[PDB]
Amino acid sequence: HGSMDRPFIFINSAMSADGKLSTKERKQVKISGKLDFERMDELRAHADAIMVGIGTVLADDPSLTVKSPERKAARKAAGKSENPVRVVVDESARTPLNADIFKKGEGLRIIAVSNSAPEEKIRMLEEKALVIKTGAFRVDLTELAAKLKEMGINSLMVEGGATLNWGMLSAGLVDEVYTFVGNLIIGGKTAPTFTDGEGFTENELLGLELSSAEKIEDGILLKWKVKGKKN
Amino acid sequence: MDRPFIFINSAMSADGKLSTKERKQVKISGKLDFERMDELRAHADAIMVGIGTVLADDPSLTVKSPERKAARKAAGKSENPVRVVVDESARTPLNADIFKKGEGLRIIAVSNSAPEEKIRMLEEKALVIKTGAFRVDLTELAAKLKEMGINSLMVEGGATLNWGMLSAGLVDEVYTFVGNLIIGGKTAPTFTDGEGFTENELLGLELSSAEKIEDGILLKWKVK
Repeated sequence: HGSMDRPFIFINSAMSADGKLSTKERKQVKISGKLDFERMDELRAHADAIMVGIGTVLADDPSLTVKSPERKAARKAAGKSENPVRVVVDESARTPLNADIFKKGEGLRIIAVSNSAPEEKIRMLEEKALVIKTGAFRVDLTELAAKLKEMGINSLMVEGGATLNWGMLSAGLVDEVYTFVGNLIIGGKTAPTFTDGEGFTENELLGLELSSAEKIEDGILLKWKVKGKKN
Repeated sequence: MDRPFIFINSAMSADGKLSTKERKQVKISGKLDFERMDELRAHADAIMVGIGTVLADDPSLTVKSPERKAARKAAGKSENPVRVVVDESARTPLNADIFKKGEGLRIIAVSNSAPEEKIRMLEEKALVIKTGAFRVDLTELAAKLKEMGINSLMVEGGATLNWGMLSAGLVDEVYTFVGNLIIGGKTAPTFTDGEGFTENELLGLELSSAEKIEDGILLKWKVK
């Protein structure tokens, strides 16, 4: 609520015991069971916005809607859209026009693109969404986060992918990290992990503090507070 | 045809990395996790590590505590459990710390393709077991270790070996100490690399326990 130039930002992901979001072929798998799904749906309902990378949209085509009719009703009754604002970090404006983000649910859609993105594709996405241009080739996530706060977003749920999570963590933007660790091994050197991208060197490691650990169904939910550069 | 009890033990970051994108070791475990690992090493008959770990970190794989060493010795064991390197092309360095430090049997498991001149050099310092064509045959290796008296085998990592052992169906349990940090990097080694399972071949686990230790948390998983 106070003296930031960005929303409160938290990452929520389900991952395998070896730290994967999906297989080497980037196919989505069952990690969460129902109770973790239920908790995720409650977090979505209390967030002002959900943010996802373009990679996740192309692979999984998620709607990013709140599922429970009652959570939707409650948000509406309190004067909010049924769904929080849905944000795609999409450098080259590749978000498909028939994506499920656009088919399902009421609410504001934002596509954050780079200044290099082809103008013809931006124009097409402007029919269905607000398009924010920032950064040259990589989307400037610090700038994007400023613009979201400025428009009223105070709670921003980052729903993955490996690249986005790296973007947000390496720019210093994340307050907290929630990992539901499921009861499986996925494997694979090229399988997306909870944090990919460039990676930190030994001197720029990001410190965390364990806030809680709670067994849920067949896995365990770990919650971490982000502290900043250890060095 | 038969095998030791096999368990993997590793420290990893919150995002599942063993080290950085440059394969440089970092502080994940604190002292109490170091202590627990040392106790596991002392009760194991053997420790196994991939060649990748030997080249990157050059670990000794010794038991550190003088008292755990003494207790093993008192019970008629070598001070250190048997040290095994899975090393398909016989690249284990001759001045590796596995060979400089401590008493005990060293085994280099190599493939039948490995250059004979290098095998002969390693045979001066260790028992060399040949199996498989290009990849080491881990099922066969595990049979030969059981046969020579090893009933408890600690797998101490490398993203590649861990994949080898898990994808061949050889692992009974998995111990992951999850440290309070983010390492990041698409090319940073994870707790399981290699080929990877497809959506239809995912390896199921059962959570056995979860215990906070210092600033992280130790997860233990039963395989399958």
